Amino acid sequence: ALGKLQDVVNQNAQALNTLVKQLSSNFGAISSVLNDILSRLDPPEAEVQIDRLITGRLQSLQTYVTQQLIRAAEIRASANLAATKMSECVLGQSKRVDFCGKGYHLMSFPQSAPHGVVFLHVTYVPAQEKNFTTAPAICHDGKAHFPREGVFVSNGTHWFVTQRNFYEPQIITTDNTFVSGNCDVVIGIVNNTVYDPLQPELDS
Amino acid sequence: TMSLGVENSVAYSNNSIAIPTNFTISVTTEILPVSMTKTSVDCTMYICGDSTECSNLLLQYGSFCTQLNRALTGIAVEQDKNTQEVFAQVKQIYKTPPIKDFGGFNFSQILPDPSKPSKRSFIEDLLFNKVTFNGLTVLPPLLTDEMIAQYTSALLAGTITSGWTFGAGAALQIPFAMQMAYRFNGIGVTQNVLYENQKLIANQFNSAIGKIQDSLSLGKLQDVVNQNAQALNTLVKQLSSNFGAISSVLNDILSRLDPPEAEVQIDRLITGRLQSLQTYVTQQLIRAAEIRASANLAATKMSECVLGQSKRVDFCGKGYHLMSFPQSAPHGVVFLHVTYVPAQEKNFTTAPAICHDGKAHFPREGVFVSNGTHWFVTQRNFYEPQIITTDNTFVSGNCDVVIGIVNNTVYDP
Amino acid sequence: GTGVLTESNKKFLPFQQFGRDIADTTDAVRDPQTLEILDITPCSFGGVSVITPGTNTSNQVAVLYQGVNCTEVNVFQTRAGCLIGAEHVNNSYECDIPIGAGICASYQTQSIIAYTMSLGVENSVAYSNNSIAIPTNFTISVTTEILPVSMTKTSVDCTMYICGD
Ligand SMILES: *[C@@H]1O[C@H](CO)[C@@H](O[C@@H]2O[C@H](CO)[C@@H](O)[C@H](O)[C@H]2NC(C)=O)[C@H](O)[C@H]1NC(C)=O
Ligand SMILES: *[C@@H]1O[C@H](CO)[C@@H](O[C@@H]2O[C@H](CO)[C@@H](O)[C@H](O)[C@H]2NC(C)=O)[C@H](O)[C@H]1NC(C)=O
Ligand SMILES: *[C@@H]1O[C@H](CO)[C@@H](O[C@@H]2O[C@H](CO)[C@@H](O)[C@H](O)[C@H]2NC(C)=O)[C@H](O)[C@H]1NC(C)=O
Ligand SMILES: *[C@@H]1O[C@H](CO)[C@@H](O[C@@H]2O[C@H](CO)[C@@H](O)[C@H](O)[C@H]2NC(C)=O)[C@H](O)[C@H]1NC(C)=O
Ligand SMILES: *[C@@H]1O[C@H](CO)[C@@H](O[C@@H]2O[C@H](CO)[C@@H](O)[C@H](O)[C@H]2NC(C)=O)[C@H](O)[C@H]1NC(C)=O
Ligand SMILES: *[C@@H]1O[C@H](CO)[C@@H](O)[C@H](O)[C@H]1NC(C)=O
Ligand SMILES: *[C@@H]1O[C@H](CO)[C@@H](O)[C@H](O)[C@H]1NC(C)=O
Ligand SMILES: *[C@@H]1O[C@H](CO)[C@@H](O)[C@H](O)[C@H]1NC(C)=O
Ligand SMILES: *[C@@H]1O[C@H](CO)[C@@H](O)[C@H](O)[C@H]1NC(C)=O
Ligand SMILES: *[C@@H]1O[C@H](CO)[C@@H](O)[C@H](O)[C@H]1NC(C)=O
Ligand SMILES: *[C@@H]1O[C@H](CO)[C@@H](O)[C@H](O)[C@H]1NC(C)=O
Ligand SMILES: *[C@@H]1O[C@H](CO)[C@@H](O)[C@H](O)[C@H]1NC(C)=O
Repeated sequence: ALGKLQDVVNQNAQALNTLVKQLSSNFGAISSVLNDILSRLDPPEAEVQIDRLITGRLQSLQTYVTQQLIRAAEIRASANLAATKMSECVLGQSKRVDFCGKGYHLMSFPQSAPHGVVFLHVTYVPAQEKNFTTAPAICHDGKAHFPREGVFVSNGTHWFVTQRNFYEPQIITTDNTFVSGNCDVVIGIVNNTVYDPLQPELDS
Repeated sequence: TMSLGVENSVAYSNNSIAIPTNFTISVTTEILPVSMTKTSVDCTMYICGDSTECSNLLLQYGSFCTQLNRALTGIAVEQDKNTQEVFAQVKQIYKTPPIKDFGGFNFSQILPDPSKPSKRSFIEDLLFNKVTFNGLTVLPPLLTDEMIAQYTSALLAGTITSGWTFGAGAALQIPFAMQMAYRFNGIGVTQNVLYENQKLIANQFNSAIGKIQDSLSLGKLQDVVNQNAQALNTLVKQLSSNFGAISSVLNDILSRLDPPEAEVQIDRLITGRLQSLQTYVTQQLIRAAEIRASANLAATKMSECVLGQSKRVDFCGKGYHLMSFPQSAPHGVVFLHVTYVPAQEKNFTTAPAICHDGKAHFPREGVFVSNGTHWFVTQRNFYEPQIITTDNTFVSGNCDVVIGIVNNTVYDP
Repeated sequence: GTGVLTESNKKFLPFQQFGRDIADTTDAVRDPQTLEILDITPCSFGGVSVITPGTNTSNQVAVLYQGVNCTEVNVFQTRAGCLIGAEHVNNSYECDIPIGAGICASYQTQSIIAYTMSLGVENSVAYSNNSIAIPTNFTISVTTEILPVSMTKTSVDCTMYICGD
């Protein structure tokens, strides 16, 4: 579960261990211990070997520092991404798909972790589906009616208007649909009746 | 001196608003690198090829060879991961339905062609045709181009038959005309615009696909390929340098000097070649970091541009983004972003509110525009004037407070 | 040199002798005893990769000689290289131990097998111009996303590291 953070810690430890171990390499010198070089050889001779050791160790240090700089750049990119998620995922809700966990994001909770941050993304995922017949619009009195919100469905006998992300059929009314054009334009319009809430009040 | 573009001046005034009366569906092609060549160099063979004495002398320097082999291997594994993140975002390999009655939209150019030896779509074929042994080897990518093609076709089939739903949960079939109605709702243009003009939109989209095909018929990807090839060729060529040694060829030095003497020459060559190798590895690490940023951007676009819809401006094409279609390409991904761009604007006189009986009415959605004699309320991204009524406007406050309120009548249904 | 000596299909011009390659390596040497324009090819080389399931599960392993013909080395040929010790199975599964070129290995019924990864199950969508699937229920799921943020604030006293007092 913690692969990403454990890999970071292991990489840093490996870098340090390699750097320390480099001290023992001869690098072409008679020995990897500086005092042994000083004692065994004369100063004029010892200078060459010590210079070779210094060259080797400086190259090793430079390699370590370059690796550290690159890895720190990668971690900075990760930290910028984490800060962006903290801002757009915890302190708010995000419309960005798959930015804040699979599904339609609801919220997040941050948690600290050694050298990292762990988000718990709470998301809403549709579960069960039913096949319905649908048509873009409904013509009632020669004028097309389109849903204000959600889509039209049919259970095989009657037409209803339901919100897009959750089945909750309701009677089609002039308060749920708006009129635009006539039946002669829309492709796939279907014939039905749109109930008028106002009519019964005036009839009685 | 460069022009910086054409000059323009907007006819701005405190009571003038331009409303678009027509629209164009434009498909733009955005190309992104995703992965690079998986190189691998054996430091021992590159530096001291087949020379036991040279290998022994190199051993002194310690773990330089090991950590170079670790860094290059890390780059290779990261490249495989980049491909995985960018493409393998669909749980289930969908396939397009046998009957392609997508509301008149013709996708045949982007969908796979079964007749080809590799199930790639026409655009993928054009893209593929567009882009073109001493210790160095190339490790083949984990996913062959055929599997990349399968993944892109699955993403595309889901985007066509299920919209964004397959991004959230199980792919929910939905007629393509209604899917575009949803997307038009997303950009703010009421859905009736789509149905009332489905044929025009379909023709515009098909023409856009044809134009993209003609345009393709790839600078960024070729740039990556050329840069990696250049780095490899430089690394290979460095082997010919003397670095102060009598001769670049190690074997000649071996048969030229006694072991004690040849030691100095071999040390000079080893330092030179090791420095060159370190330089190459650092350059590769940095360029691979750049490619990881590019591949992460590509994954983000795939997620928020294909599987969904973007409200982010200019992140997904230039315009009111409608949708996207992925396509593979050698070491990269090409997006066809379908966007809704208004055009054929017209000047109208505007006003922030309208007073009927001392009550100030404001539009629920859309703005008030007059053709000079009458006032109407119209959606902001299209010209659909409608009579001003209590249903289209909500009351608030009174006439005095607002600035620029004009007098009119609000019809009562 | 050490290589495979093979008569060159390319022929040196009568003056041409002892050519080199772009890499500066000896591409071909004209036959000294009897001019034959002999070419040199580096002997096959590659990387050995030990594909092994966790030792706790089993100690059985397979070997991948990368980018070498199986002849040069139960051997299975893959674009990645030659795979020795692994059984080739037509059935596809989810990639477990990636090998390359679409080939993945795993440990299953028990031995090590190599195969082509499936990429996931096939699911055709029942699309049609008047059919829609609208969810009737939902689920609230909590997923974990782990991000590195900082790395150890190391520092090195270069003078003391290089020189031991
Ligand atoms: C929906 O109803 C309308 C009328 O309410 C139908 O329109 C009829 O179409 C036929 C065939 O052209 C004409 O002969 C009739 O005169 C039309 N009716 C009217 C009132 O003009 C339409 O066909 C119906 N569609 C469906 C799918 O049931
Ligand atoms: C909106 O613009 C489109 C094209 O930008 C118009 O469609 C063109 O209409 C002309 C008629 O003036 C035809 O000659 C072209 O063949 C049409 N092109 C296409 C691609 O269909 C459309 O008429 C415009 N609509 C309005 C209301 O102005
Ligand atoms: C979708 O577009 C393709 C090409 O853009 C159409 O295929 C062409 O079909 C015509 C006959 O209808 C042939 O004469 C051409 O040679 C075909 N071209 C290619 C490249 O195959 C296809 O018919 C279109 N389909 C729809 C439904 O519009
Ligand atoms: C502004 O729009 C109104 C609304 O249609 C126009 O008034 C109509 O004009 C047409 C002729 O163009 C007449 O047939 C209608 O009887 C008019 N109806 C009403 C309610 O006035 C008006 O002409 C338009 N003015 C301009 C300058 O475009
Ligand atoms: C809009 O109409 C209102 C009344 O319907 C106008 O208010 C009048 O303002 C004048 C100038 O101060 C007063 O003398 C009147 O008594 C006001 N009318 C009423 C009913 O009190 C207002 O001026 C009109 N505005 C415009 C721009 O035409
Ligand atoms: C809808 O009908 C198709 C017909 O092939 C079927 O496969 C599918 O399972 C149905 N919907 C659901 C939710 O099962
Ligand atoms: C849907 O397509 C079928 C053919 O597959 C056709 O008979 C029917 O009229 C179409 N209906 C609509 C609304 O497009
Ligand atoms: C609006 O008026 C300005 C006045 O300069 C004119 O330039 C512009 O073309 C007009 N708008 C349209 C859509 O014609
Ligand atoms: C707009 O500005 C003009 C002056 O440029 C002024 O006469 C007019 O009253 C202003 N109208 C509104 C609604 O602000
Ligand atoms: C390997 O060698 C065999 C015969 O020795 C040959 O048939 C085959 O094509 C070779 N394959 C490769 C990849 O070199
Ligand atoms: C896979 O099936 C083919 C026939 O399609 C057969 O020739 C081959 O031997 C099978 N694989 C194995 C490992 O037997
Ligand atoms: C919805 O699903 C939950 C479990 O996921 C279940 O307890 C509940 O009864 C379901 N609701 C309906 C109406 O089936």
